[PDB]
Amino acid sequence: SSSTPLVKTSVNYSYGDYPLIDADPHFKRVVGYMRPSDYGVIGLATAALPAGICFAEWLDPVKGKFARPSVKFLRVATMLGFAVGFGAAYARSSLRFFGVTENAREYKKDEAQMAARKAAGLEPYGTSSLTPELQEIAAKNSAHSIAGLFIFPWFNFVNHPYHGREQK
Amino acid sequence: QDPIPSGALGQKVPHVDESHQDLLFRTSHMVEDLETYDEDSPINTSDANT
Amino acid sequence: IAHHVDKGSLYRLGPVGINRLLNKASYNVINLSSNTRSSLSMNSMLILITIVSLLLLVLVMNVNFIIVIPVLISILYILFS
Amino acid sequence: MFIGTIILVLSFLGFVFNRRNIILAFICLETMLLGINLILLRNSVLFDDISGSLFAIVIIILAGVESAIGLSLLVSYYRLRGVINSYGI
Amino acid sequence: MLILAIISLITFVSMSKLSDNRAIIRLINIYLILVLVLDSFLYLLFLNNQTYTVMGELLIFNSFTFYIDMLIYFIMIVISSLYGYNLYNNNLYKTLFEPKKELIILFLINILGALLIVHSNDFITLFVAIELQSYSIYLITAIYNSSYKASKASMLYFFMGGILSILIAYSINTYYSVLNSYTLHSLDSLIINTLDLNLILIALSLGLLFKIGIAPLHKWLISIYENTPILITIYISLIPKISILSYLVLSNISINSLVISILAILTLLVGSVGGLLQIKIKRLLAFSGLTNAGYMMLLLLLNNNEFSYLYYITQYSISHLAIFMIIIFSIYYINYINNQYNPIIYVNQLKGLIHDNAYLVLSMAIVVFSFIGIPPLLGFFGKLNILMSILNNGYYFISIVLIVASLISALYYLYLLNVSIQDKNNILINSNETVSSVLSYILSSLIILITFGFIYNSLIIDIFNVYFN
Amino acid sequence: ALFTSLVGASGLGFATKFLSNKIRLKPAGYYPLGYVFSGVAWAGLGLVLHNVHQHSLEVLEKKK
Amino acid sequence: DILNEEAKIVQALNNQRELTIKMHELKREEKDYAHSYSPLFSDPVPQGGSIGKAPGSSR
Amino acid sequence: MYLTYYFIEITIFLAILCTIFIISAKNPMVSILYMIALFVIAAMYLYLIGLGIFSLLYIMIYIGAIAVLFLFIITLLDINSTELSVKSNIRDLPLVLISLIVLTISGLMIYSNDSILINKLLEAFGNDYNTIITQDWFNIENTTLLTTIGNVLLTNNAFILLVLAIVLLLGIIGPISITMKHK
Ligand SMILES: CCCCC/C=C\C/C=C\CCCCCCCC(=O)O[C@H](COC(=O)CCCCCCCCCCCCCCC)COP(=O)([O-])OCC[N+](C)(C)C
Repeated sequence: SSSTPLVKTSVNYSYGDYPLIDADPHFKRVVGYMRPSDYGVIGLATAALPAGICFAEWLDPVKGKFARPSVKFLRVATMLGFAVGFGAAYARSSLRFFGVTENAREYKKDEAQMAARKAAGLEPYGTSSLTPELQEIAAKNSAHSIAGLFIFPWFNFVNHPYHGREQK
Repeated sequence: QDPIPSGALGQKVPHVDESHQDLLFRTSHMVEDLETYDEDSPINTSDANT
Repeated sequence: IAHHVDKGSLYRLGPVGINRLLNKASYNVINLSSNTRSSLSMNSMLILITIVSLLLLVLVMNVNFIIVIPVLISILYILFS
Repeated sequence: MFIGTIILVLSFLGFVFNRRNIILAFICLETMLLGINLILLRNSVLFDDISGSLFAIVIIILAGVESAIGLSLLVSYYRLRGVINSYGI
Repeated sequence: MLILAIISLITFVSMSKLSDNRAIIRLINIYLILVLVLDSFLYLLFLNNQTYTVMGELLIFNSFTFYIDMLIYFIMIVISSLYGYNLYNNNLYKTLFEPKKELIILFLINILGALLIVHSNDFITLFVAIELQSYSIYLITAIYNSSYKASKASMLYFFMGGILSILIAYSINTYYSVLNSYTLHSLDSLIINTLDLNLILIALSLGLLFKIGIAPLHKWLISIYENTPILITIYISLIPKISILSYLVLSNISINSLVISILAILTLLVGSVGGLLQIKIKRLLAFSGLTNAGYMMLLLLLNNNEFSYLYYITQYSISHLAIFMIIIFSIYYINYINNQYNPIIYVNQLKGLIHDNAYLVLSMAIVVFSFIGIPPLLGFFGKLNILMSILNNGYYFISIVLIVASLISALYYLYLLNVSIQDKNNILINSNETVSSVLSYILSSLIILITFGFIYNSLIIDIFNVYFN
Repeated sequence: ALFTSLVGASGLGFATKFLSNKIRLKPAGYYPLGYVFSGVAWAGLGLVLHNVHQHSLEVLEKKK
Repeated sequence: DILNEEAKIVQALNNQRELTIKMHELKREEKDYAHSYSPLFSDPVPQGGSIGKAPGSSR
Repeated sequence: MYLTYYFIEITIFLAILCTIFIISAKNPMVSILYMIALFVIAAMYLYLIGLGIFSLLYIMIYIGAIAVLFLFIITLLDINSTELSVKSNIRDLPLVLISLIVLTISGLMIYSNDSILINKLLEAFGNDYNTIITQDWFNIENTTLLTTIGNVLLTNNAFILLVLAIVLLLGIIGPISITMKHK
């Protein structure tokens, strides 16, 4: 009843040298488990786009004379820098769920939180407001969508049962 | 400033000067290449759509 | 030998006969689509033949292989000369 | 499959063998897409599925946006010239 | 993160003025650079040729596709670094090579259309993505509206692309009629024995292949390439070729194909002998596009063509890109300038270029020797690795005609040098203004890749071995 | 060795700056800090490709 | 002292030759459905289209 | 009651006739008028086969927008056009008489799976056999055709609708990319 998977799914099928937690992480989990070195990459990307434009016109100016670009482009550079920083942030932090990068301080937290909600009796992943067929379809859509970060952004907001874990 | 332009074989090719875009040279039937008279010269447009 | 062989006939199979061979064959594949300044109708009646000629060519092939080789040599003759 | 193949082949030869105007090219191109639809939709019916109808409802849209794009291309061609020629572009 | 760019910039370009277009293109260039720098750690996802099917049997993400997906952004940075940056700061160089308002939108819509084919699994993603990129070529061609040749070229390209789009849709519909599925892996090597599929799968191939310049229908593309302006045509010659060729090479639907082998031979013949007596430079250059896109149906005949293809595609894209940028540099030194959209038209016009500067002819010499496969250059190992696969899998007459085609082609590659190292009579003694710094650093880097890529050849083979096997 | 693999890519960078000066009809040393910029950039490319090859070798070692 | 420095190089080339023969055999080796396609969802089995579904359709 | 039998083969003959009147007409508007006739013969066939929904979608967009679009273009534009004269178009006849035969027979070849090349063609015509229609009582709600298209475009193929957004986006940007001449 609304949490039975009823499809067949690989179990602990690691994608790297490290054990996976999760086959698609929910978006709240990715924003939860990301390291401070990841917020680093967000900040370096918000800094690199306006400084990148001012540098790239220091090379060759647009009107022949070196003038600073307007604040109008520095705002859009800051926005798209947050965009690249968030793309790199989601991309790093969800490689850590796949077991393809170094997976030490998050396998412990995912022992901890899953065990801490097995004690409170509720579902291990959460009750969506979807019929289970829509959960299957909506997570065949969001499976492995982090490849293709170069084309389109797609995320997990669906909260479906299966994640490639041991039993459920 | 050369007397005979070559054409990647032993052939004579036309040295395209300003003098190839005339009303005489317009509508001479020929392949899409080895041909002069472009439709868009600053001398051929003659301030079109004025 | 220095004139009828060394400069005469070994340049016919060398850089003199092949210059004339490529001159003729290039001139024919250039002049494939010379006239008909209506280039849309000229290229559009060409797309039909090249899904008809291939389509008959394969029919001729899978009954006997040998009877497409002169067809292909004759297509090279009508194309390059 | 007869009506689709016939619209496709005859529309195709109506595209190929014109020399009179430019619009017969456009409308023969549009009826070729109709002829592809007439074959696809009957294969949807006879196999009992929507997925040929899925490709149908997508190619309706692509035929639409195709016409919108290509007639803006024609108005580009006509703005600079005076009159679209009989023999073609 | 293309669409994160496109949705943002379309609102950004809607409100900016006509003077702001250069700096808009500069912004998009730097954005693509940082998408390549900060997000290129996604190579780790595959380690043993691991392939993902994403959006539900709809897209297919593997590593061949990741490499093409990275290659297209790199060449787009080189293309967009042209429209962003002035060549010289003169009156002429502002009225030449002006970017339109909607041009930077249509590039990225085309890259969306080109990426959704190499990543494509379903036929409906194939059809929607060939349509997206075909529209974008219809409109990248026609955006210079006030040009007679460009409008005629866009109108020709429209109807020919329309016929080949309906031929592809007919093949897709027909494969659907004989088998219920749309995906290519419903084949899974048991169908093809017990099922006559050869005619469907070739007509699907030939539908895309004729869009690219397969040589019975080569005459229309050469006309479009010669008629567009000289900067639209570097993009619209690179992009559809590499996008669909990596499609047709990723999904080997025509093995042992006799139609493909004939048209491969016919391509290698008529390209190398068509470029021989030609006086226009974009022509010569487009038949060099044709023979090199006909070392492609060859690998398309093969099975397991992912070293030969990928190495030759990035070879060809760098070499292509570099020689167009060389003649874009060469237009300053020529004596006659016609036709504002297309300033150098004849290869007779770049005479005596060594007496103007020598290092641009040094650059031109290394690229033209890289096209003809000269062994210490990067363009050599491309033909070497085609031939280590052609002969590997039984194509012996194909190999002989490949060799003869390379030899006949070198005859019109070397015409560029025969013209460019000659006496001119009017040498330059002092130029007052100098060419833009970054836009010549890009060509210097693209040279030093060509002349020094055999250094890293061996690293690439080991990397390749890990990540595709 | 890592060090020669850095020095060679830095030499490729010095060649890029040199040839880019020589297309612009400048002298050899025109903006002599630009050699430092190109050397550091191409040396960083050598860092990247060196580390990718290291990790690829280790993945091959773990398959036995 | 030179025959040994040749035996080292010829071992270093026979190792590369065996490396190639392996990595050319590892390409043609057939691959699982879980490595080649979608890693999770390892079955090829559909259960496609379940709204008006009929009991007795499985086989 | 078997007057009501040949209804499909009738519309096939009418489509043949209607394309003959497409490609042989004097005015450029007479050709699009027979073209909207062709769309409505098609929509009659699509109702006839068992698809009532599509026929009305074809009326909505094919004698809907793109008709009005073509009629509109032919109004506010001048286009020279010659007539179908024998002195300019009889030269195409021996190619048409080959390509009709070859393209029709080959377009009827690939519906078959034998390997004889005469049993392939003769399976296209050798079908006069009446399918038997049983009643199964398994379906409970009237999920007709349009519901299932709205379920598959929106869940199973949401990406095709979402790339489709970019295509219609491009169909808006393109005519403004061309036909404006900003400033
Ligand atoms: C700090 C940046 C400053 C700004 C620079 C901006 C853009 C730089 C773009 C390109 C620079 C060249 C990098 C080449 C990477 C090749 C990766 C690869 O060999 O691919 C292999 C497979 O290839 C193939 O099948 C065959 C390709 C054959 C290439 C033929 C030409 C090569 C010769 C010159 C190229 C190498 C020159 C090195 C110069 C130091 C897959 O491995 P992979 O996908 O994991 O490698 C990417 C990992 N990554 C993203 C972290 C770098």
